[PDB]
Amino acid sequence: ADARPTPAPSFSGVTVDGKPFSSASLKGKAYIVNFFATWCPPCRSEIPDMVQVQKTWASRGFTFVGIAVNEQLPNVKNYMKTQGIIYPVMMATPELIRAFNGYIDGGITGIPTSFVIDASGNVSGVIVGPRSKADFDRIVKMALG
Repeated sequence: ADARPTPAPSFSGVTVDGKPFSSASLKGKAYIVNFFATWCPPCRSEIPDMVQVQKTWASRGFTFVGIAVNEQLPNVKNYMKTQGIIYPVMMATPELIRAFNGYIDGGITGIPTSFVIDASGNVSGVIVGPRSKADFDRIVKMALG
């Protein structure tokens, strides 16, 4: 029997707040890539918990990365300001969507949909249901090893 890893994709770009982002920066780090929209109520419920979890783990080898789908730049930039989003967030591009589409049957068709990449660099799981603050905290602990 074999353990087939699922290497995370490479991706990069410019964030909504005008900063550089490269997945190269994430070598050896666990991270969760969150496809979201700020108008979507389950996203509005979960992103503040994500921001709190980011604060706990930012210097402990983990980060969220947000990719905003079905969105507009001024709306996402203002949500970042109002909610104090402190992890990288990019507007979706077709390339960013196709980078992750392959990990879920049907592709990404609901939001929020998030992908858990462990500190090994493998995609370990897909989140397509709500998660509590405490659930994200435990997921990060597990993903880090």
